[PDB]
Formats: sequence, structure tokens, C-alpha cells
Amino acid sequence: FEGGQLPLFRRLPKRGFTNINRKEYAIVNLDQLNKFEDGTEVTPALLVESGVVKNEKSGIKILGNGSLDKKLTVKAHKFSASAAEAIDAKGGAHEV
Amino acid sequence: RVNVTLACTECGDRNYITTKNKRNNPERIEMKKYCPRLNKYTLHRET
Amino acid sequence: KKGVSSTKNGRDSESKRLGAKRADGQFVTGGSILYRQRGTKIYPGENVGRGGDDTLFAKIDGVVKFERKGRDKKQVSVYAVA
RNA sequence: UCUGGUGACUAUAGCAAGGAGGUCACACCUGUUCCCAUGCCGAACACAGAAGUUAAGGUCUUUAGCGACGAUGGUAGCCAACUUACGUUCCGCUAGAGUAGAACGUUGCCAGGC
RNA sequence: UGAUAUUGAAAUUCGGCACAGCUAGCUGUGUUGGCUUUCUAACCCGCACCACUUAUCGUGGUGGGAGACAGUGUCAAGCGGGCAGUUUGACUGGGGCGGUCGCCUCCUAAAAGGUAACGGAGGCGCUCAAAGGUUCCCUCAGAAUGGUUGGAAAUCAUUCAUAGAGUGUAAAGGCAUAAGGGAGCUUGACUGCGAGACCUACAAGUCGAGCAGGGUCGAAAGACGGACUUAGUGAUCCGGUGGUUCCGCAUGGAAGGGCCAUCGCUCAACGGAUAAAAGCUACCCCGGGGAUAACAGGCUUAUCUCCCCCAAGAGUUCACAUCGACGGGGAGGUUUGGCACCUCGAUGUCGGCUCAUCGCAUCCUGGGGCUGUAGUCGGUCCCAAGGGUUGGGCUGUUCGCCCAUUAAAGCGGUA
RNA sequence: GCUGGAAGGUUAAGAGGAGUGGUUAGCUUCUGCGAAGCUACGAAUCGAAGCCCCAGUAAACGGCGGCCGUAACUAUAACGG
RNA sequence: GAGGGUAGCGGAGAAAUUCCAAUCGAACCUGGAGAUAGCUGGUUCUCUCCGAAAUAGCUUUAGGGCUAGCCUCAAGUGAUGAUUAUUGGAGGUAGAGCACUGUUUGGACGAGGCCGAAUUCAGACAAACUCCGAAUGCCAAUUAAUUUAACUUGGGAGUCAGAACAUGGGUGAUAAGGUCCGUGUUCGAAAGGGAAACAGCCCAGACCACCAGCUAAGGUCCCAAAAU
RNA sequence: AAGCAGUAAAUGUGGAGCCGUAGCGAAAGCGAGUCUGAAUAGGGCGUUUAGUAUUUGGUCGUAGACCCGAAACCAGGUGAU
RNA sequence: ACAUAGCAUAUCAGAAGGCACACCCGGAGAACUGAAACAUCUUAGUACCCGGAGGAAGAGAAAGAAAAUUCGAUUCCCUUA
RNA sequence: GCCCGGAUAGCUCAGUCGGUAGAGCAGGGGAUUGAAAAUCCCCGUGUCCUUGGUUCGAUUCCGAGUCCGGGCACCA
RNA sequence: GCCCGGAUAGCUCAGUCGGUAGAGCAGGGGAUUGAAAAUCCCCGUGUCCUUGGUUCGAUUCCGAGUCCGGGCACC
Ligand SMILES: [Mg+2]
Ligand SMILES: [Mg+2]
Ligand SMILES: [Mg+2]
Ligand SMILES: [Mg+2]
Ligand SMILES: [Mg+2]
Ligand SMILES: [Mg+2]
Ligand SMILES: [Mg+2]
Ligand SMILES: [Mg+2]
Ligand SMILES: [Mg+2]
Ligand SMILES: [Mg+2]
Ligand SMILES: [Mg+2]
Ligand SMILES: [Mg+2]
Ligand SMILES: [Mg+2]
Ligand SMILES: [Mg+2]
Ligand SMILES: [Mg+2]
Ligand SMILES: [Mg+2]
Ligand SMILES: [Mg+2]
Ligand SMILES: [Mg+2]
Ligand SMILES: [Mg+2]
Ligand SMILES: [Mg+2]
Ligand SMILES: [Mg+2]
Ligand SMILES: [Mg+2]
Ligand SMILES: [Mg+2]
Ligand SMILES: [Mg+2]
Ligand SMILES: [Mg+2]
Ligand SMILES: [Mg+2]
Ligand SMILES: [Mg+2]
Ligand SMILES: [Mg+2]
Ligand SMILES: [Mg+2]
Ligand SMILES: [Mg+2]
Ligand SMILES: [Mg+2]
Ligand SMILES: [Mg+2]
Ligand SMILES: [Mg+2]
Repeated sequence: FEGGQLPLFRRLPKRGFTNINRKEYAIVNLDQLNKFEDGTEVTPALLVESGVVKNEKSGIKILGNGSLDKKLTVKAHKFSASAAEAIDAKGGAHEV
Repeated sequence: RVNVTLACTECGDRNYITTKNKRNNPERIEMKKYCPRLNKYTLHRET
Repeated sequence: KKGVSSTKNGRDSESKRLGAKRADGQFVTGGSILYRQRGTKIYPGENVGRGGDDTLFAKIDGVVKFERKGRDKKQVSVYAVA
């Protein structure tokens, strides 16, 4: 309250609106997969209970900022473009 | 001393601002200026 | 206890900051402001370009020098060499 | 060296006067068909030319009378110190302006021809 | 005061609208509002009689009078200090009064920048389709000298003109390379931007080399993202119009939002409290201040009271017996003020009675000089505080005028 | 201000319902009509008192001027503009 | 005199702001209620270290606030901070001057039919007049000598009522212990010694003890230390 | 966390949730980078890893929020001796 | 005049009043204060007043939530925040 | 910134729905009659606001236009 | 000591928003008619208050200025 002079949040103008459906993918990075083995699957029933992700709002996107380093097989919700190259680099399908 | 806008005839909008000082040229004023998304020079009409 | 006359003017302008803004010798950079005036008290020289009737500003890198080349006129140059 | 072309030098270089020549190089003129054009006129701009002329421009040698530059000494002001309520002194550094001594009738780069 | 409900019947008309037929206008012809009346069952009668009952309330019947109006609800307009919540700016050598409130330019400002006052001077709330961009070319107001008209000066030439003119606007800084004046073309008075600076509490504010797309002018090199600069404007919120690859609450559309471009404010008290606002209190009330006045102390001496120089002149003659134009220099702190230093958790304020006490710039009395001093009176000046300094009319008076006296009816300080 | 006046302008609820938009039955199938239904809006026209308009009222509120010139010496004006 | 009525947005009034349970420009008693108060007064045990401001901008704002400025602990960065010599620079005051716009008193100079109308010589004046133009300060050397700061981030504030001297100035009357800016010092927030006493002037900064010595400002016959 | 057991035992279970591991933009959406944008040009904000739970201090916010003080307002009543 | 208001006897114990008015449910309902003033707003549907019950009153057996696969009366506690 | 009314003898009004311009006040000249005022004749010029278009033809219908009267004026 | 209105034929008023001066009373000369008064023609000079500046141009806008009318006047 600047003392009668109107405050800093009256000069600045407002803009925006949020949403009603702003689907927040739980963004698991690609580096975190470099801990387990046998290459069977990754799974919204398993990728929770290996402690990696918790309370995924909707969808579990594979953003790629690590290194795959294994011929792994995924089964995710939906992908990123560069990380979908890394899974098909060493070899493995999915179900988007 | 009247403000008036110029109209990109092929662009289908209004984009510029001028100052037509009223009774010294009361007619329509048409120039050649730039109008993007068409990347040419269209006539712009004093409406 | 008598009613004194009314003053007339008061009423000053604000100010503008003028004069030199860098000085002879130091090292300037290619956007900086050398000198500024409401007229032409210092002409530009090589590697210094005018603005809108003000703000002699250096084109490129270097150090600055003040200099005269007439009997009254004065100019500013910047030499990038070192 | 000298004549011309382009540079730098704060008019110390320029104006003001006076004498000297030639056009090998600038000018002056000979015209307007063409190149081009004068809110008009080819005086100027451009073009075509070479019989004349050094009077003029420009060049060169004198004149400090016009401006310009300009020292040594002084005096006013003044940062620091001291004393004092005086429109002040006193001591220690920097130091003009005007005015005089005067210097001065340009200097030097690079090109093409003598 | 209207609409519509309670709220019913009948007639007269005057309409617009839907159709026919004829001469823009009339007949029938159906919707369809109104307008006047006329009844009668609703409703009302502080309307007389009868019963509850012996009772002016009330309930019930009977006869009368009004009557589809009123009275009542619901919605809508105008009246409305009768009554209520409220606002009524600040700056200020205390306050109201007068004037001011933001931007631009000087000076004060003390050779960087900055720097106040109710200090001194001026402007603005725009204007220009060319007075913007480019390529070329030209140089001025004046001073002379003559020349149909004569402004002293509206054109024409010649010569000496360094800026003494001009720059749309007020001033300073600039400009004769023009940034001034003409002539040909044209829209860069563009779009997306920006390294880095200057200023600055913040929000703002200006200056930008170069980068891409599209150009204009020019032979080309280059210039151009408004006018020689610095003024000419106004946050947010909310709403309007034109686009939109964006969201659009089951899904598909819409309504609405958001972006991007733009308009609406003398919100001028100009960082704008709100969409909307003026006065008196001597009937005053509370919280505070000597931050801030009136009375009185203090500082200062403009005015004020006294001296004082200089000397023109007056005094028949002689400047100085007395008088002193024009001009200057000081003491006092008694008047009128200036400043706000102490006092607002109270320092009682004018005159008069009571009672004094102290200075001397002396009113009487004492002592002298000098007189344009015959004597008696009188003018002027020096030393002198010991003592004296009147009774009445008038007004609150101070002051003042007036009457009758006296040796005289002194001027002041002491809150 | 108050009373009196009745024509005209100016109005609100309400009565009216010319039309414009959204939507899809069907449809050219790319491409606008949209019948109908339901909804969002709503046009002229009608709709009083007030305010405009006219006239009256001061023992209602309120109001009740300036400037020059002139007379048988001067003075001022009965008077004039 | 006895009974009775009218009650707070109210009542009564031969009208005065009078009266309503020693009162009243709207009575009293509870409850909302610990109303709000940018305003006064008050806030309690001790010692070490460091220690300011009274200004700027904007406000229904001038005795209030918010931000920057000035202090403080804590981390960092760590040679960037301070003076001095050297060189190079920006700008137009004090001074000077009349070439510039302006103000001036003197001499000759022309410009009708007895006093005046452009220029020239010799002099002067200026905050808004400068052909000139210093002392100092001010920014920068990738400069060298000496010393101890500086800056970035993050917690905690306080100040926005200043005063007198010394000088450059406006206002005032070359008046004030006046007011308003610059720039220094001291007081505020600083005790001692001198100025008879005396916050602001002159010396100088108190950690405590001692019956020790030199010295500063002012003094040396006596009160009162020191030279008749 | 609530609850459920338990010397009103502070210990056992309860993984609903919160914060953090990835940001950018109004949003769709995109991702170690997006956003404006015609641009792979230039910019702003990010990337290279330390957050988290409880508590002792310093300070803010909502509550009366360092104490003590006003005239004054609005309800509900008692009073004409 | 037919009956009804009205009028006269006999039975009945239904009501009224009080409560801790602590808690609850409906009727009616202020202002001081905050916004640095103030009128929409907020203090708050809070305090006072009145009415009716209970040991608990109110709510309540979907014309609901939801959007995937649906599960399911009301109340209350924690998170969503 | 928005919707209408129109600029009709020198003054005031009239029709001015495309072939289709009127009044009264004023002015001038006669008459009156001692001289003016009245009073009575006889007269004229309009402007159909700037300008283009649907035009056999526009004072007349559109709008590129100047000026003023009636409502605008909303919760910035 | 303060803010406005202005000095407009000899008298009274008018526009007097920078190129852009009007009326009526008065005066004079004709006519009238026994003579004056009326009455009717035809005429003129204004002053745009002293003075400077923004001035293609100021009666016109500022203020160095004289006079008077409207409010000042506060505790
Ligand atoms: Mg020739
Ligand atoms: Mg009855
Ligand atoms: Mg009232
Ligand atoms: Mg005040
Ligand atoms: Mg005052
Ligand atoms: Mg300066
Ligand atoms: Mg939907
Ligand atoms: Mg839906
Ligand atoms: Mg009285
Ligand atoms: Mg006093
Ligand atoms: Mg004196
Ligand atoms: Mg006094
Ligand atoms: Mg003071
Ligand atoms: Mg006190
Ligand atoms: Mg006391
Ligand atoms: Mg008393
Ligand atoms: Mg004596
Ligand atoms: Mg005595
Ligand atoms: Mg008597
Ligand atoms: Mg319809
Ligand atoms: Mg009274
Ligand atoms: Mg009484
Ligand atoms: Mg209290
Ligand atoms: Mg409360
Ligand atoms: Mg210390
Ligand atoms: Mg001087
Ligand atoms: Mg001076
Ligand atoms: Mg002083
Ligand atoms: Mg000072
Ligand atoms: Mg100190
Ligand atoms: Mg002492
Ligand atoms: Mg002693
Ligand atoms: Mg009684």
C-alpha cells in the first residue's frame, strides 16, 4: 500500500484464462529408466509401484533427456518425438 | 484533424492510422503501402 | 495585515540530463552513448554517428578521443585498435 | 626546381594595395545542327570548335597599412593555511583578459609532364 | 395519474387492420381497439329502521343511495428538505480571501550532472498531403547608386555585404558542408525486430549499430523505419468495432471469453480514491499543538521620537540672534509593523481608583553664554533630578477640544 | 410558487409482432435454405399525469436606474436629449 | 392539595434551544463492545561489538505511508573502493571586454529654410551581453607509490519537525538568533580544557586504577597553576 | 492427515493427499528446450541438479493482537414523585 | 316460517405459565468498524426481540453426482484449496 | 461519434408527391395636402444552399458536402 | 494593498473575436412663412485614453500607465 498512490497491482493489466480441462501428463524423463532390467514392459501398474511416478493425473509422457542405453520394451500412454526415436533406436515397441 | 483508417483491399481488414486534416483534402485518400500475409503493395483506401 | 499582490510565473520545466556521458580515454562498446545535446555542439567523426539531433553514439568497439578540426568545431572519434 | 590534380596544417596561409609575363597547360571568347536546358534568356548548365587576346581570372616578386597568431614581466580572482567582524588584511601554489617586444605575405604528402 | 386482477350485462358511436365493389375515396364485409353513456346480482354506505340486548362497537335480515367507479393488492412514471446516510482538496512566512496544481525553454545554479522558494521571464493541450523521403542546382535581410508608376518603403538592374535574414509554432543550443530556397519523380508518415547504452525509487521516458521481407529515389556509392532538435498529452478497470490456426464445462454447434489492431475521459486538483457530491455554527463537543496566530517578553529599525553635518537662501545690509530648500550620517527601542525563539496539562486582557519607584531628551524653581536684549517681558543654547507638577464638562475611554486657575499644568520605563 | 386551459411536442409499465440471429427435418455435397418446432432478440402504431405552451395572482416569494446640457453677474435646475 | 395522561426517530412549549428525576443541539440502564483513534501518556534486569537520518519521488499529502539513500549482523565475489604525481579531456562562473542584442555622457561628422533627425574618435554598464577566459572541483588512464575498503545476494530496522557557525548566492531594506538552496565543520548522538557562566565558535575524542612526565587552545601582579 | 487399537501413554497401522525430480506459452500443444515470428535470424524465460519432514529463534497475516483513554452510532427496556 | 347464529344445563381435563434457554429450527433484523473518506459491497444474515419442540432438532430413500469402466439415501471428520 | 428538420423576393412564411414558383412587410414612381405621417394606384428583381448522378425533364429522389434547431447522453 | 468594466462625432450609446469605424441629439447652409418655433433636404470633422512589444497588419492581445463605477473589508 503505497499511501494513497494506487498500488503496483492496479497499473499492470490482466490477461489470460486457465482452462476447464488442462490434462497434466506426469512427465517422466528418459534417464530414470536406467535402473532395471529384463526389458519386459513398463506399465502404468508397474511404473507406479517401482516408485518412479506417483499420482499421474492423465497419461505418462516419455520426455527424452537422458540415455536409453538398453534394448527396452515400453508400453506408455503417449510419447515425445525425440524419445520415441530412442526406444526404436535400441529396439522396442509400445502401445500409445 | 480527423483520424481515419486505411483498408487493405485484398487483405480484407484495417491496419494503419493516418491524420487527414479535414477540409484541405476532403476527398478519398489512396496510397500504396505494405500489407502483410499478401507480401505485396496494395492500394489502401481512406475509409 | 494587508492583502499582498499575486505572483505571476513560478513554473519551471523539469530537466534533461545533458553533457558528456563518457570521457576521454576509456573503453567503450558499440552501442554506448558518448555525448548528447539539443543541437550540435560536438560534430561526429569517424566511427561515430549522430542520432535524432542528439546522442552521438559509437558505431563499433574501441576507445574514444576528442578532437578539433576547424577553428571552433570539435569532433569525436573512436579507434578500435589497441 | 617549376606548372597542374588530389590530400593534411587553428587565416602565421586571406583580403587590401602595386608590377611581370606566356598560353607548350587553365581562361577569354566562335556558335547552337546535335547531348541537355533555362517557371525567359543557351549569360549559366551541356555540346561543337580554335583565327584572336593577356586587359581580366589563376600564376609569380615586393608593402606589415586591414584582420589573425603571439612570449617575459606585472596587477584582479583564487584551492590550502593564519588572524579578524573589518565591503578585511597577511603567507604559501597555480596564473589569465587587455596592452606593449614582436614573429608572419605559408607549410608539408603523393601522383603525370618539364 | 395510467395498466391489469377482484369485475358483470346492453347500446351508441370514432378508429386502425383483413377483404370485396367502384370515381387516391366511399358502401357492405370480419378481426380489432378505444369513447361516451345505461342497467344490475359482486363490492362499499361513520344509512335509517328490527333481533341477539337494557347497550352509538360488532354480526344478521329488510328498505334506501351509490355501482362495475371507488377501497384493496401487483408493476410503472413523474412530485418529494417532510425524514436518513453522507461529501464539501491541498499549497500557504498561522487561516479563510486572491493566485496556483502536468508537461517545454532559459536565468537563479557557484565553468560535469544535479540543486529550493508565493524568485525573475515566456509558451502548449497542435498544425502540414505537402511545411515528410530522395536526386540535382541556387544563396540572404540590409547600405548605397539611379530609373514609367513613387508610401519613407509594392517589381527592376549594378556594387560592397560571414550571416546582422530564414528555419509552421515561445525560448536556448545549432545551421552559409546547409539542417535555409526552388525544380523532377515517389510513399521508408513500412512489417518482424535489436547487440548495447543514458536517465531512473517504481511505472514510465528517450538514442540505437546491424539483421531478414517488400520497396522508393539515384548512373552508381548510399539515403529513407516522419517534419534542425526539446513541448502538443492520461495507468487500470469496463465497454464498441475489424480480424483470429486459440478455449468453448456429456458430444457436435452456438453464447460468451482470451490474443492482435484500434475508439470512448478539461478523470486539467493532470500517479486519476467513486460510476455520482455544496455550505453555517456566537449552542458547540472530543483528541492534540506553542510544530501555528491574538496579549506580553526577545531580535531587528522599515516607519516613529530626538539630535547632527553640509550650505543655497530668508532676515532692508549680514548663511550661522532665530529660520535651513535639494542631499547625507547616527542614537533610542515608548507607536504602526517584520520574524515565530519560550508559554495552549490556561502566563487573566483595555481604561479608572489605591500605592508608588526610576531615567533626563527639563514644564516651574537655581546658575551662566548669546541675542536683530533701552527697561519690564521674550527667543535660543549649555550645566543641573534636590523638590514640586491643578480642580471640573464631554465620551467606556487612551487621545483630544473647552472653562477657571497656578510658580508650572514635562516626556517616558517599570508584563 | 400556486390556481385555471386544452389542442400539439416530449414520455413508462402494459398491448401489439414487420423482421433479424442460433439450431437441424430434409437437402444441392462444399455449401447455403432452413421450411416447421423450441428458443435469443425485437420495428412503426396506440398508451395518462408531469415539463414545454397560454392567461390570471404581490396583505404570495420577491424587485422598486444611470449619463450629459440649459436661467438678466454668479448659484442650483421648473425643463430637454 | 388529592388523584390521572402524553416517552427518545418521541413528548410538552405565551418560542429561550427552554423542560423531561441536581444535565440535554437530542435523557438514562444494559447488550453489539476490549467500537475505532494516522493522536497524547506508560513499557520494568545487567555487560560487551558496531552504530545513522531529519533528504529525493509520489500521494485528500505535508506531524502519516511506500520505495531508493544512510547503519547492522550472515554468506559470497574478491582487487573492483580512497587520496597523491603524471599525462589527455568535458564546461563558459570569478575576472576581464565592448566585436554581439541592449543601456549610456562627451568632441567633430548631415539631415530645413536658428535648433533636431544615420555614421566616426576618446570613454563606461550588465543574472537572461560574450571576440576571450583561470583557480578549484568532475569522469578515464589495463598508469606507479603508499594504506583499507568496495561490490552481489538474503533476514532485521530506524529516520522523512533539524540548529548554529565559515563562505558562494535569491528573497528582505547589502534587518534579524529570519527564511530558502550549495558546500564544509561541530552539536544532535560527545563527556573534558579555554571563551567569567554559555548544546552549535577554539583546541581534543573518555575501556579502569595511580599523590608520575611532556605538550595543544588560551595565560603567567592577587582571587587562580605559571615571567612583576 | 482424519480414524482405529493403546498407563487422557506419542507408537503401531493408515500412501487419500502435499512438495520435489522439467520448463515454456493466454491456450491448444510442444519438450531439454519452447514463445513471439515469414524465418534454422536475433531476443525473454529455462537446461547442467537438491529437495524434503519436524523443531529453537527474527519478522509478517487473520483474530481485540503492546497497554490505558474519547466525544459518538444502532438495537432492547426503565422513568412525568 | 324451515333452520342457523344466539341462549340454558351436564361431563371432560386439552390448553395457558415457567424453564440452563447453553445446543437447534423457522418469523423479523440494525450500526459502530474495513475499504486508510464514502453510497454498491463488508462488518453479518452476526448481537437484541418473538414463536415451537427435543435429549438431541434439521436433513433423508435420487426428477442426484458423473462422462470412465460408472455408483449409488442423509449427516459429520481429513484433503481437494 | 448517431438519427431528423431544412437554407424558398432585401424580411417572414406557402405548395414545392421530376414537364407544373405564391402571398404579406420592405423599395421605387405617381395622387392626396399648408408639410410630413397615414391612405390609394403601378411596378420589379426571388435563391428555390456547394456539386454530381436515376435524368423527355430535379425547387422536387439519392448521396461526395457548410451551417443551425429537436434528441443524444448508457454500468469507463 | 487586491480582482474586473472601460475612456468609441461637440452629447449619448453600437460592432469593435489583428487586413475589415455605425446610429441618434447637436452645428452650419438652403426651403417653408407676416416673424420665430416646429417641419423637410444637404453636409462635415470622431478619439477609437499616455506608450511600447507578439506585429503582411492592433479601435482589437499583453503589460511599463491616468481617471472613475462593481466587490474589498477577515479573529
Ligand atoms: Mg554564348
Ligand atoms: Mg349492517
Ligand atoms: Mg440532511
Ligand atoms: Mg491547509
Ligand atoms: Mg497567509
Ligand atoms: Mg552546472
Ligand atoms: Mg459443448
Ligand atoms: Mg452443456
Ligand atoms: Mg445571538
Ligand atoms: Mg507580540
Ligand atoms: Mg541605528
Ligand atoms: Mg514589537
Ligand atoms: Mg524556523
Ligand atoms: Mg502535553
Ligand atoms: Mg501547568
Ligand atoms: Mg481565567
Ligand atoms: Mg542635561
Ligand atoms: Mg523627581
Ligand atoms: Mg451635570
Ligand atoms: Mg417475427
Ligand atoms: Mg439562538
Ligand atoms: Mg417553559
Ligand atoms: Mg473502548
Ligand atoms: Mg464488532
Ligand atoms: Mg565506535
Ligand atoms: Mg563580473
Ligand atoms: Mg551574480
Ligand atoms: Mg544571517
Ligand atoms: Mg547547510
Ligand atoms: Mg560525529
Ligand atoms: Mg567556566
Ligand atoms: Mg575563584
Ligand atoms: Mg404530576
